[PDB]
Amino acid sequence: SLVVQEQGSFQHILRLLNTNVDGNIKIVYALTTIKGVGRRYSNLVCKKADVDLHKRAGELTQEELERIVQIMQNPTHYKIPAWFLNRQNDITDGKDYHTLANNVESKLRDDLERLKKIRAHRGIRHFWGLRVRGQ
Amino acid sequence: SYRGVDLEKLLEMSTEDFVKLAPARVRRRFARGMTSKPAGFMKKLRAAKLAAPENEKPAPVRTHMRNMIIVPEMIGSVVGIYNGKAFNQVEIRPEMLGHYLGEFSITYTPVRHGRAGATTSRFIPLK
Amino acid sequence: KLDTSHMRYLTTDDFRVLQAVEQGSRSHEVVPTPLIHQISGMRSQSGTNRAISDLAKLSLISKMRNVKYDGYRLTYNGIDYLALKTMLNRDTVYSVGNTIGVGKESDIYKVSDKNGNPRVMKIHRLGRSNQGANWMHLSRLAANKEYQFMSMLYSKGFKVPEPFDNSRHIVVMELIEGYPMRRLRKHKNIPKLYSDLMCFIVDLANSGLIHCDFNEFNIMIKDKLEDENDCGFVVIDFPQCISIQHQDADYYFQRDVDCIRRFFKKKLKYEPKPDSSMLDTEGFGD
Amino acid sequence: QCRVCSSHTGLIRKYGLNICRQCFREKANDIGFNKFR
Amino acid sequence: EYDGLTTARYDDHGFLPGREQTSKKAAVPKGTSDYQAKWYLDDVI
RNA sequence: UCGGUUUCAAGCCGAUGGAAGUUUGAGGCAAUAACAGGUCUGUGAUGCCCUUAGACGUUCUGGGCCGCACGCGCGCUACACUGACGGAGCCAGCGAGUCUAACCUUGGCCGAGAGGUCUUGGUAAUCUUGUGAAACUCCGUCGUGCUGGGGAUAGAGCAUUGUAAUUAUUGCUCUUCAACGAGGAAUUCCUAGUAAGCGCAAGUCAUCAGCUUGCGUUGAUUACGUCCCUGCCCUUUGUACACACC
Ligand SMILES: [Zn+2]
Repeated sequence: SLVVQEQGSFQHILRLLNTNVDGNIKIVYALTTIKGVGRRYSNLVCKKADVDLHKRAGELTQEELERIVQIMQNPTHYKIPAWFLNRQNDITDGKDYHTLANNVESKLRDDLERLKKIRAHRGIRHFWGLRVRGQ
Repeated sequence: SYRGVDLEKLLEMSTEDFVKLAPARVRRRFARGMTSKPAGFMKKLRAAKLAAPENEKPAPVRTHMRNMIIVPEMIGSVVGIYNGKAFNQVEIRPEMLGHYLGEFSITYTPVRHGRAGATTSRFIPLK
Repeated sequence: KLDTSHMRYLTTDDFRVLQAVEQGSRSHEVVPTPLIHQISGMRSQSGTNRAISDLAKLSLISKMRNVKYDGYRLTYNGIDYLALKTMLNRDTVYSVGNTIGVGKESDIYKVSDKNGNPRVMKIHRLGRSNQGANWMHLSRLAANKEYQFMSMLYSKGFKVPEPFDNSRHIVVMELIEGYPMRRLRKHKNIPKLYSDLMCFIVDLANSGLIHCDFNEFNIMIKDKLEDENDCGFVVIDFPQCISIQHQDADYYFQRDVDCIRRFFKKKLKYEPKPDSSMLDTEGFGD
Repeated sequence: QCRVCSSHTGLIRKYGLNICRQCFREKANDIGFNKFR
Repeated sequence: EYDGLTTARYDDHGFLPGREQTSKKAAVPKGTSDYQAKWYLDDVI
């Protein structure tokens, strides 16, 4: 395409949503680095925030980072339907969510402690599992 | 909460509305139908609940249907589920909804492999 | 193959007669019926023929009626149970039964003794069966060999399984609560364990041996404690060993070292800072 | 089961014939199946 | 002492002295089979 | 057919011609002498235990057959750049398919998909179906970084088969991205449309393969040698150790 050259400007290692993002990978696979967002989700989110993904992650303003973090917390208001989300149709609240990087683990513990407090086969097999395999 | 609703609202909700709030599995399980025998069982159940001393625990009901999904009508019930050999008294909590009874009645004992002593004496004798 | 169970079906007499066929096949090729009748030191056709019926039913013996030449043929099971009976007599093995280690010229089972102390059984099967003299004889010599090598390995301090007994082509050894370089994930002191595994090849070429195949599955690692993490580097290698005078000792030694360093490089990401010990230093060291 | 020899085993349940392979190999020539190649 | 036996006196030609160290802990769900209880307080060293 | 080779005898081997010339190449058919091999729901005052409160008969629930330090083995997917992803090109054969039933299913609408819905052709060289299959071709993205290779494990949802899916049948959506940098001793299979790569169909089949058997698609490298080991034989020969001596 076009060989366009910029003196400096790009940073090497950035950070968004309290997670580290490295800036020389394409923006899709730079956002994929975090938990809760993969290739396909970062692809759609960067088609929604109207960011050019063929342009690498060293060529992105903070104005695009604010739109990205915006679409992170309102994915149903930027028209990303409920099929696209990790935790959809929750039993606790009855809504649809897309959980982020530090919250996926807390949701996991919430789930396994739900099955343990109820005392299902999954809970007992899971805990006796970890216990006996680790011991 | 089960769909974001108060526990009493859900408890006092019919099985059709619980089907309206349920995951796909339950909706398809109930839209295909249910047998006539649990209709007796569900009475036995409530009979116990209706002869229970206040502020304690109701009368236990022994079950064999490990395939019956927990519907709000049976919450607070003490239920002795059959595992294949023994009954297990599990008191139904608000959290158990949507789940099969058999999940609260393990079908086997664990495999304790960490015992080399009893494994060095479970050998074939050479004498 | 091996069905140890059946051995507890035999009496004093059946072992007596089986022993007689063992003395009679190592003297003549095919031991006839009267040879077994006269050598067994028995009373009548009663005991001997009943014994032989037992052995033949339990596949310890085969009836060869070659144009009037009636005779018998000791199978591998017979030899097995005679070594095992010799060990039952020498109070070394009391129970058997758990297979970990299916080698080509060696079978490894898990056994026990009178006291309940777990051990291991390496029987030797050369050709596994069209039995001649050479299969059984060379299996017997094989385990003799490996047990003597093993005894010299335990004697001189090397971390090699202590050889307890060598009943013919069968060998009783110590069970070692260890894990091979495959099953091992990570270590608390990888450089010390490398130092150990190099010092060992150094001392082995100091003794006069070059265990040509020193791979990942070879080296067992025994754990003694779980709080303080104590390791022990066991090595199973004896018929693949190559003396320090053979024409090809060089690249064997340096293949051992290159494998040590290549595994320590991949699995534990620990490369050695000191230069690897060459064959020459160890050619002077012995 | 095989409608010839009281056998639960060997059943060729294909085409609704339900003969076990042993009996179907025998009755093959009377059914119409012959040895060509 | 035949009272100090877990198996039939035949130790000369039999199995080996099997040791059954019993680590019994009590699970407090009200009414529960011996199986579930066998699968709640299982420790390994 | 020509020529080598052979007592120049039945034959062998090379070349040429030939659709086809290693016996162009695969397998069924006997008589023979060996079988305590499978059952007949064959029969005869036939020898066994009893004769029957035994459940070998029935049923009814729910659990099993997978449960996991590991040993063994057949495999499937992989460690990438003769590659992955995204665009377009678009080429097969062997099959199978519904009645007193619901099988193979085009097409039109709804749906991110999985799927749904309204119809339809075919009991079939006539309809599905030209089975518009994949590897593969071409134009792009990435650039050697466990990477965008790999897709284990795990979370939440949505549907289908089924009376019933929990220990999750399977399918679909998002997410988690473990091990695995061409693999030790060793060992399997293969000489032409063959190996290998690739998918499809049919059997199991109500849901599925990574199961099997065929099929077509793409299509090499290396022999056309030998008895080195593996065996299989067939000769010659000495001999039962004709049970020789110690
Ligand atoms: Zn039959």
